[PDB]
Amino acid sequence: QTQEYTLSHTGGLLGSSKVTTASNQTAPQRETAIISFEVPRKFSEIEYVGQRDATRFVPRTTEEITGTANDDTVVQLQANIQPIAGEEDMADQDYPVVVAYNVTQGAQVEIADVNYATDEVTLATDPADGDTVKLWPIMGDGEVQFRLVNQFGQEEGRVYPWATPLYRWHDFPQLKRGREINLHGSVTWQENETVEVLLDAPQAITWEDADYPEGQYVSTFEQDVEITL
Amino acid sequence: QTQEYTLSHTGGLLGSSKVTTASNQTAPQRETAIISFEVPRKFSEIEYVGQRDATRFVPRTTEEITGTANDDTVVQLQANIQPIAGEEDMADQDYPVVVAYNVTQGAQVEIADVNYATDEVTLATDPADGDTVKLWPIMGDGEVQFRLVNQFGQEEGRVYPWATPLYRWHDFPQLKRGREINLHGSVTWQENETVEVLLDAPQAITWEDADYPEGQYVSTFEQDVEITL
Amino acid sequence: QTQEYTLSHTGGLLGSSKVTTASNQTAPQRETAIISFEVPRKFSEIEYVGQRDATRFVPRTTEEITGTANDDTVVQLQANIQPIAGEEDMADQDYPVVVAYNVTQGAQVEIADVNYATDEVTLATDPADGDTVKLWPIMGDGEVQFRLVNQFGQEEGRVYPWATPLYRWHDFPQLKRGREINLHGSVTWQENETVEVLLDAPQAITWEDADYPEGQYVSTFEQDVEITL
Amino acid sequence: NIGNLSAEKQISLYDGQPFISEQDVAAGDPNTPALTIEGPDGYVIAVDAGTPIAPEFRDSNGEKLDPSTRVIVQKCDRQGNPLGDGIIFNDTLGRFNYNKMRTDPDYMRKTAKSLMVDEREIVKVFVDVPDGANGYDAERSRFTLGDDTSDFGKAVEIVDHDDLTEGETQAVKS
Amino acid sequence: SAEKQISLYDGQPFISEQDVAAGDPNTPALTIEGPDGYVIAVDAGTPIAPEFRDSNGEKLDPSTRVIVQKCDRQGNPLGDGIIFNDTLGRFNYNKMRTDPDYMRKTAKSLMVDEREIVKVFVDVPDGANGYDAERSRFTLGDDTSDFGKAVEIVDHDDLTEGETQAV
Amino acid sequence: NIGNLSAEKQISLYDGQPFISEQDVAAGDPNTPALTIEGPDGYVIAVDAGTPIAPEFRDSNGEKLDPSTRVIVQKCDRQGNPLGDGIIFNDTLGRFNYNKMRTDPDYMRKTAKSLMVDEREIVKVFVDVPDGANGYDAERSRFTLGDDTSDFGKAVEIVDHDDLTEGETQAV
Repeated sequence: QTQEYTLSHTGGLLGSSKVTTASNQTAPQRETAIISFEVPRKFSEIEYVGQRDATRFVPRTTEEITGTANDDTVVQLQANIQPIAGEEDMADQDYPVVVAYNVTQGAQVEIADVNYATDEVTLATDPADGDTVKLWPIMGDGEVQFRLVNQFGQEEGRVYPWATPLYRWHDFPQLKRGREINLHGSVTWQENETVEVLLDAPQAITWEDADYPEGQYVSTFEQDVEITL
Repeated sequence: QTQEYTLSHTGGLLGSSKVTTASNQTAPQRETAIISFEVPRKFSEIEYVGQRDATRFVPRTTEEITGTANDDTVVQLQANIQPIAGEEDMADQDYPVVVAYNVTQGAQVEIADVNYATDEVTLATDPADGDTVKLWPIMGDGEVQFRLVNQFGQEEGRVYPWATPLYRWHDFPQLKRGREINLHGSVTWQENETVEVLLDAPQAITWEDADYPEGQYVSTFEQDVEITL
Repeated sequence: QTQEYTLSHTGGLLGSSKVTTASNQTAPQRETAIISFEVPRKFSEIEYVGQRDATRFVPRTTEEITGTANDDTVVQLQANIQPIAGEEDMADQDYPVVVAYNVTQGAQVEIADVNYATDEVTLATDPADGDTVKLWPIMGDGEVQFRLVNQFGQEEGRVYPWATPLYRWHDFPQLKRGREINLHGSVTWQENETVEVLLDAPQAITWEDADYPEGQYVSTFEQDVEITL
Repeated sequence: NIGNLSAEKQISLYDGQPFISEQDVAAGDPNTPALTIEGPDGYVIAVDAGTPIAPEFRDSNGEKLDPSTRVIVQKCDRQGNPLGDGIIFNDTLGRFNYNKMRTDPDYMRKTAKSLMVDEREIVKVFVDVPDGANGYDAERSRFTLGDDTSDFGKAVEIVDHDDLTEGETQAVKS
Repeated sequence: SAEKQISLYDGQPFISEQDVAAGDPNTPALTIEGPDGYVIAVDAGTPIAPEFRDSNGEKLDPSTRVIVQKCDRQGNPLGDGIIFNDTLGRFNYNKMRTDPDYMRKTAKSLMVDEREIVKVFVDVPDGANGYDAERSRFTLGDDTSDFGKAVEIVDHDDLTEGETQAV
Repeated sequence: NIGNLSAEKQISLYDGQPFISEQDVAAGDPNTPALTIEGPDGYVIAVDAGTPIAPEFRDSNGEKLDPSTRVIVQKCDRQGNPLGDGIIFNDTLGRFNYNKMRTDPDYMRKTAKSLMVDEREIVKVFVDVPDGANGYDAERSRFTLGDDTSDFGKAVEIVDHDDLTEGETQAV
């Protein structure tokens, strides 16, 4: 009676009550938690198996950039940027590495060119004095791990002690058999034995802003599982 | 070649380089670290055994209180107070539950009476307008645990999963055979397999202020061990 | 058909084509190469044996010092000075530890006295305003090693892993049986299996300047070998 | 609950780690190692006959250096001493096609032979820039040695020295 | 019998003392020293009265530490063989001199031949008052009492195991 | 080609090495060591009955301190603890004649006995300045324990702990 299933950063098999989202600590870097997975009312157990099971995670940050009469068109970011699957050609990245949106003009802000490893960007358009823009570059230079909870907060420990980096995460092209991710670890957790992902990085994270254009959800985490019903 | 020894919040067997002290996180309560124990250059191993080994921990917080022309003599504290061994009679507490010190007058500030569980205090003296006073009540309403590190930050886990509270810590009279503390746990750690104590509480902690009267060290942690040389 | 022979910093058995000289890296200290020994056209092999074979190495640096109307007579050097065999009495050092030469007056510059470990010197003469002088103190505070090349640059490794210092080099009096140098190592290299000496030190080195008075060659390296013809 | 695991663990190394070390490099100085791997205490590591590398070695201005550039991985014992008996991955630079070679099975450049590294043994990455080229920087560069996430590639195998009885034998091997 | 039960303290001849300054743990404040023909012995547990006060008659900082330590000849500290590594800010003098449970026993036993030293090193870390001895005392035993232990002295002359105890 | 070598290797220690340590010293303070040699891990070092020393110990002004000064080399086990049973080279300072004794067989001055140093054991160089003299500095001073370059003098014998089947015996 074992059937594979999929999870999400939102609702799904949990109703947005047996799951939470959360930002992270930045000023002191801390291996904080951003997302949990509580077993809901029904299930007997859940199973994760790295080296058999998949994973996806698309993280982005947020900032705020004004404009000027003699606007710059150019920005710098304190969050290292890389491509995802190959070149930095925004047309063919398999999803963009940057998103932008003007606030005054409730409209997108398209990109002209990127200063690649400089971590600076050139835009296509010309913002105005005192005009606000919101950006959503991807998140790199940060670790990730899994762990577990014994119904209170007493951790069993961790799935697999060694971490994994996010620039690497972006680097490996998702959506390709063999080139998929398959971590290491093998676990099981029954009712209220919640799981929590952890992240250690300087920079922030963003799940929602209510002004992000592309589908209400700035980032995501998605995952495969093998459930006993 | 096994000999028992004692540790401290300061130097000793570590030269104040293989040990650190630290405050905690307050605004978000986090089970943070305040103190570590790195194995120094020399030893083959260290051993801790709860139910055989002892412990002492005297925590205090800090604040800042001005004065007034029509000074109050009275204070309230957002940190619950209790006795240590028995009554709240400051003469016979086995160490005070409050310390005070005026800054303008570089002198102590003696206590008249305590509003016990109200978490308010009456003083003996009369401060002046704009006059600063520093207090050091004890710390309660907080947990504590131990854990371990694999030379990097990869935690093995924890000594004993369940926590212990600090009001309880104060309550049990230190310095009495049988009534001593003996936690649960049994561990061992070799060179650079450092240990870290952890604390989860709202309130701050204080190790030093350089103006605390009684011996340069606001708080302490002290402990017994069984060392292989 | 084994006969002992001698090498040099110049020509000899190599025609100044199967040997090179070179300075070193100073700003980043690097264990760079200063001199090589390529096997020439003819030989079947060469052999070095520390603990049987000798060595000599007389290193000097270079600088440039102006003068003044109220000339100083006094200098400081960022290169630690020591004697060679015994006292710092320039008359009887077995070769001087300093050489000097005025440029305007194409003539020597004799020494009066040395501030010994202060690494400062007093001169005998009085330079003039805007008058240039070139010095050639000896080189200390630096390591030395040997290594080998497999006809390309693929190193076999090194003769003897541990280094040797140059202040020590000066200290041991050359030219005395028993008190001679005999390093550790035992090697062999055939055609185009060149050798390269290596040096790690802050300061520069000097092989030639074309204005050094004493014999066209500021420094030297010389060495004994056992050759198969 | 957590599933038990063996001492053997499959990993992939890179720049931003504690025990690894690096440094910048200038042109025409092949003897300068840009990367210095360094055996951790009580942790043997192992590399089989073939394992990927991602020799990402770019310029200050974020550009792969000259194709005439070369890379030489090389084992080293203690004493900071290079060694010819034991050496991996003598190859050029302007060959890898970075963007895909971190991914595809085909570009994927494996080693020449296997390797073992005791609790303190060094490995170095010598970089022969020909001359007169652009210098090297590390922050605009990366490096790797394994493919542990995937299913076709190999990975580095680490073991804790305490969990063995052949540790003396491998120590004699060196 | 030849065995006798005693309790040591400061004002004795063979013992010695000296004042101490802050941040100087290698300066022993007390130096016990074997007399001639008088072996002593300490079982696994015996009291101490580590009174160590200031010039102004005040116990020094609680972060202060005391380390009793055996020493062979040559005025030399020794690691194999050590007793009573402890703090100062712990004893509660006025009661621990009397009560059975505030009392403090050694780590292990001990013997002291005719010429063997013991030292009491005192780690005052810093920022503290200097030590004085005249305003301070010390003990090692309670022979007067019942529950507690005491020091066992013997004259070397009345034995035949003297050579074995000398080994 | 390179020739093979044994595990035993002949060296000569000195100040400017990493694993050795040092510090400045003041007058009338013998218990403050000016040099702290310290066993590296996975290594043993050995000293036979007689091996030279070059005990250069000069002033800030680069002058050898008072001849009344004394040097004591001393073995130390772990615990940073001095040891008496096991000690080398009790000597004055005013006896070396530096400029020759680094070189000459007769001015050369060896140890009293042999020595061994496990992976973690300390050796200390205590210096009894009498009192009221000039302070010690280390940067203006050197030190040695062997003459490996020469042919008559001895040298220090290092071995890697892995290369022995008698390692358990030398550990005991």
